[PDB]
Amino acid sequence: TYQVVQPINGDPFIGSLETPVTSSPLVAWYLSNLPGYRTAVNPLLRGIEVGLAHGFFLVGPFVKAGPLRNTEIAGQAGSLAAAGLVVILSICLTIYGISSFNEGDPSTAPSLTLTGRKKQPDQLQTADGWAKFTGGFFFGGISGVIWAFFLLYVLDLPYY
Amino acid sequence: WFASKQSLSYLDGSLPGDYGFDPLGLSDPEGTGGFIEPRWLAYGEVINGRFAMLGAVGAIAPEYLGKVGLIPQETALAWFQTGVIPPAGTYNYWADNYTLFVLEMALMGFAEHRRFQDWAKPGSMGKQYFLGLEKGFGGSGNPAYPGGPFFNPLGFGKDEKSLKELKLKEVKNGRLAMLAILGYFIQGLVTGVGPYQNLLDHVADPVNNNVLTSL
Amino acid sequence: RDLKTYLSVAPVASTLWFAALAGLLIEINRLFPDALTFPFF
Amino acid sequence: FIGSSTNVIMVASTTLMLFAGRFGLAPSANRKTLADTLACGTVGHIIGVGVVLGLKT
Amino acid sequence: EVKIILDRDPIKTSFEQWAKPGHFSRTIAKGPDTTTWIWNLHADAHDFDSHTSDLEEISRKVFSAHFGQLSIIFLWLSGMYFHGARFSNYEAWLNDPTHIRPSAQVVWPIVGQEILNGDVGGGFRGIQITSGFFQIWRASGITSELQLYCTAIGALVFAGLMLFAGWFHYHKAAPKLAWFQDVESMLNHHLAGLLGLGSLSWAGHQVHVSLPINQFLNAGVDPKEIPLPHEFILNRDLLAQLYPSFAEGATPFFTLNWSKYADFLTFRGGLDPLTGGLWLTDIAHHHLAIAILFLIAGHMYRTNWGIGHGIKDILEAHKGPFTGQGHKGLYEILTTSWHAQLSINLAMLGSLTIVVAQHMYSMPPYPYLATDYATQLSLFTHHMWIGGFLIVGAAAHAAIFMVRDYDPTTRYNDLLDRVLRHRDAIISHLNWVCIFLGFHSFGLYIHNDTMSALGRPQDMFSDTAIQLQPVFAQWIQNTHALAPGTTAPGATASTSLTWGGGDLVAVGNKVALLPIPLGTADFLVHHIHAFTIHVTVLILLKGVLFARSSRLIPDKANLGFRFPCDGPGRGGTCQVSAWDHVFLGLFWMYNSISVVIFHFSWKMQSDVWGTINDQGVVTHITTGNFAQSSITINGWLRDFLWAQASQVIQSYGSSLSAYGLFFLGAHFVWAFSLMFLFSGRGYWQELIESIVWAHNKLKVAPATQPRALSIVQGRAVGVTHYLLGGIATTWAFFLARIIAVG
Ligand code: CLA
Ligand code: CLA
Repeated sequence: TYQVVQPINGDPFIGSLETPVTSSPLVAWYLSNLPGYRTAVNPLLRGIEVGLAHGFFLVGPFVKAGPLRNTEIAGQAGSLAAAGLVVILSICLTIYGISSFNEGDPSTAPSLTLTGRKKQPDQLQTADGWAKFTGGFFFGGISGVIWAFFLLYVLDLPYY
Repeated sequence: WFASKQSLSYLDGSLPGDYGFDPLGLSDPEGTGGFIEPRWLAYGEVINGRFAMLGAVGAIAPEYLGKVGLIPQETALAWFQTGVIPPAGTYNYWADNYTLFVLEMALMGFAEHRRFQDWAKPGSMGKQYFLGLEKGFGGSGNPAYPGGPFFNPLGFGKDEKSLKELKLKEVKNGRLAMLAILGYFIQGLVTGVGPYQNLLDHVADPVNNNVLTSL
Repeated sequence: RDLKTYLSVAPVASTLWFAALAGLLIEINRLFPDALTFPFF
Repeated sequence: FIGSSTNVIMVASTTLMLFAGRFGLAPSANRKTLADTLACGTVGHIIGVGVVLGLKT
Repeated sequence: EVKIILDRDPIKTSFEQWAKPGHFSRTIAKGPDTTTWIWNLHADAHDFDSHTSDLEEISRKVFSAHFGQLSIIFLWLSGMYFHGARFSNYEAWLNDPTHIRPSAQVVWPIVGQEILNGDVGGGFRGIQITSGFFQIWRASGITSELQLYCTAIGALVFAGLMLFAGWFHYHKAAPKLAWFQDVESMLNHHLAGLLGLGSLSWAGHQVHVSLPINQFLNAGVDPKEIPLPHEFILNRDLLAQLYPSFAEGATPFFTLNWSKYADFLTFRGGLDPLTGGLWLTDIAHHHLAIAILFLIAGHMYRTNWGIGHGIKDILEAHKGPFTGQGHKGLYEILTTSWHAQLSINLAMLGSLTIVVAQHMYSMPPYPYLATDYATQLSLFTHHMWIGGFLIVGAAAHAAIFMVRDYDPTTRYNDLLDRVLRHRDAIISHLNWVCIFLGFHSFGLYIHNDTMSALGRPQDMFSDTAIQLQPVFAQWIQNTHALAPGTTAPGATASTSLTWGGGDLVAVGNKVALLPIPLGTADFLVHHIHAFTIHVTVLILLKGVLFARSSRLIPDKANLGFRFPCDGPGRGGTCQVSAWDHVFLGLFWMYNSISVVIFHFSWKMQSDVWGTINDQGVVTHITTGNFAQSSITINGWLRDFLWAQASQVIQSYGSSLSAYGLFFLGAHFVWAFSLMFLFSGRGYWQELIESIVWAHNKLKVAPATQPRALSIVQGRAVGVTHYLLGGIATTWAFFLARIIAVG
């Protein structure tokens, strides 16, 4: 009599369904606390965090699998590539925003809360906010790469 | 109101030797066609029984007699041994073994075929086609008992409702011969030797004898 | 059986026809093999 | 192997003994039970063999 | 309820309906007006549930049809045994199996074909067979052509009985619907009766005919001298001198205390160093366990004595929080729909054929089968295709069930439900996995090709550079090596020689089997397998789940199971049908199986098969180039295809020139398929309009108005020739290669 699997928000005529991986308290808590979902925070602020995390992470694959190392002294220079990819990406984001949102326009996110609490206007998703988000994404992206690289110079890690 | 073992609806007790036993429900008449019809089986047990009733005797009579009777080279070999080629290797005969069978199938072909006609038609056999005995044919209303006269020259309880008290006798003995012969098939098969001869070993001493013993 | 004759003359008519043709062709070849020309004129 | 035979008999007995404690024709089979004996017999044989082989090691 | 035999009396028998084409369908029994009529007649010939709606009649049709099928198989077996008696060198092969090529078909000397009767050895001219029948017959202890001839008659007699039964059970005594539905009964019998007694029966012929005769053959005694099988049954002395356990009768079995029977039954395992086949002493023992197991298994289901299981009971009691009341109602569905049953059975029988192939190559069952590479490559490849096809057929009937038999209002399931209620989640994910697998299997190859071509071998995915060692399969491989004595003390040698490690078996100068290495090359191909399989699954599962409805077509179920489309609207809706998903899935099964059998052929020649001399020196056929050149697409094109195709393109004038002919012949019909696959009936019908004009001109226009093939048929024709062409090419390529080189 107890099923775990339920229609979304109690509405069976809408797309999604409710499952442990979608509406668990752990999943809900985790996703609500990512920088992306902090609706009430500065978009620029939210971005930098995403950049930092992402940047930092990208150095690994480039350096270890790069043509330049692989026993070739080039080493940590790869990280530099990663610094190049965050530039490409930034470009894409800037483009996505420019094209999507217009200057005058307002947000396109959804104002109703899941519970119907109409009380909430939200987000970046505006020409102004998105620019901020990408702009912060970049700064964070470059800084992420640099600090990972910085660690590379100091060394000590088992993989490289 | 009669002794009975196992469960089924149509075993009325209207058939001779009915102990109401059909755990497999072979005689259930729900779906009938082919050789699964109930009446056919009734006829069959009797035929199989009559033949078996007769055969069991053949199986041992030659065996027994050469033992305390006047039979020489024709000394009964195992019942199994004359007919099947490998063990006894058979015995020569006035006629070739394969040929007899042809003749044998030929003779049977006539009697057996007609009997079937009795089953497919009441008096068809007894009707037409020249020769005496045709009158002999068609006899009875029931194929199982053609009511020979001919088949029954002597009324022999045919008239008395006591004929029932014969039917069962015929039926019970029949199952008995049947059972018996099946025994031989095994006895002779593991025992070798003759069913009767086989009997003696159990007889000479019994503790020593039997299947467990046999092994 | 009229009807059996009727089953026949269906596409079984094709196979009976082609089997006859194949046979004829085969025998001809068995009789006159490797012919690249008509040499009787 | 008399010990073996006794073991097999014990298993068979335990299985037939279940003609009460365990499954047989049970609630309402249209039979006057033969079926139960066989299965109990067969189950007993199987158990006996399993124990015996183990005894053999 | 009580289970019993239920039948009905005669239901007609006449040639009247033979004279009336398309009688089974009310639409098509009126005769032809166009040439479409003819094609429809053959395409709806076996669609029984399309003929009538009565379940009893459909069930009776498929029952006699199975008799018809068996009749053919028995007639087919009758010929193989007959040809092994009149037109074969089996008695010659029986003395020198390691050098004489097995052959069982002689060709008539017409038109020049006699060249195909090549030197197969034994002073015999004919076509080398790869069926494997010689190794079966030798394993059964078959000595003379007389015995093969007797089996030929026996099979033919059985063929007559099967055919007679079909007539008898459709025209004379037709089983009732209640009879077919007794599934608890049928499973009990097929478990115990067919499989249990069947395996028990063969365990007997082995321990009385096979095991005794095979020992003589291995001792080296002349086959003609070996006593007939019946001399072993009669005089137990012969079967006592060898396998002395027969001294006693039923003891020890009857007195238990098992066993002194370890003499002719054992858990030895591995491979016979003299025959190259699995120990017959193990196989006989194997069938002993299988018999009893299936005999035990044949008493699970309740029938007429209250003891057992109601399958309906079992299913309903299997419901969880995640699944609802699921499993409830499955019994009524599976006892009411033939297509539902056929889908499961095809999926499983097809899957079985695939594991058979992988088991018969790595554990060679018949004597002198392993070193006959011509047969082993054929047997493995044959079963891969048979299994491959049957699996695609499961998808077709799963789809047909969804369209035809699925009814929520009458036979709801809840398990089938929910699945339909998130079919987009399943297909979208299966979509993703395929893309991930494509990149991470095939993309690695393209990486390797580009790096090699740029002269960067160290930047490749290889054993000598960036290694992708399949450690999980390797660890298992090692585990089966250390299995005997440690894990399974009863096992003397390993399960397979591919797990042996330091053990090799040779017969003649050829290698039977050895430990098969696994490296980066094996890693890449397996993910290619994982990739191709999923995509096939995607196409077929998408077809089944979206067979009834779709956001594009809300009422697709009304259009049927086999329809061309729903017009050019909504952007175009060609091949939305479930049939067209089976059609698309067919190509991908072909794609997957083809790279599987290429994986086999190269790996065996390169790392397994080859010549071995009495110094230990092993020389493989392609010389171990799999590891360094199968990791590149150019390598497959060059070192595999280009190199090995030389035999079939250099076979003219030889005994193998028929393969040369079928090689080109199959390339032809393959390309031929592309005409149908790349075009549409709109063009062809208009072309036929101009041609019909010409016939009318000369008063030779037919009443049966010629029409272009239907949209669906055009696809049916196309995929059929694509398959025939592609598969037959590899066939000719494989056989020529392995017969010439092997
Ligand atoms: C257990 C096996 C099995 C059975 C009993 C069925 C039964 C059925 N199928 Mg299924 N099917 C199967 C396996 C099976 N199929 C497999 C393995 C596949 C994957 C390919 C399919 C894919 C499939 C599709 C797509 C369809 C069916 C359909 C049908 C139904 C009607 C088919 C018909 O009329 O026959 C007609 C038979 C022919 C027209 C013969 C055509 C010849 C083939 C195409 C080529 C043969 C070439 C040969 C192998 C070698 C070349 C020789 C040549 C040179 C002479 C019928 C219920 C149809 C349906 O609608 O279901 C209700 C349907 O559309 N099946
Ligand atoms: C060789 C020709 C070919 C190729 C490459 C493909 C490829 C694919 N098929 Mg198709 N298919 C083909 C023939 C082909 N098919 C034919 C003839 C048929 C008729 C039966 C089909 C029928 C078919 C169906 C029904 C389906 C597919 C699906 C797929 C996709 C599977 C998922 C995947 O692997 O993602 C990975 C992509 C690849 C492995 C392609 C190669 C990628 C390269 C190596 C790397 C990228 C290069 C470079 C970095 C890009 C930048 C270059 C820049 C200059 C632009 C994949 C894109 C399935 C699908 O849609 O996916 C879920 C699907 O359901 N196919």
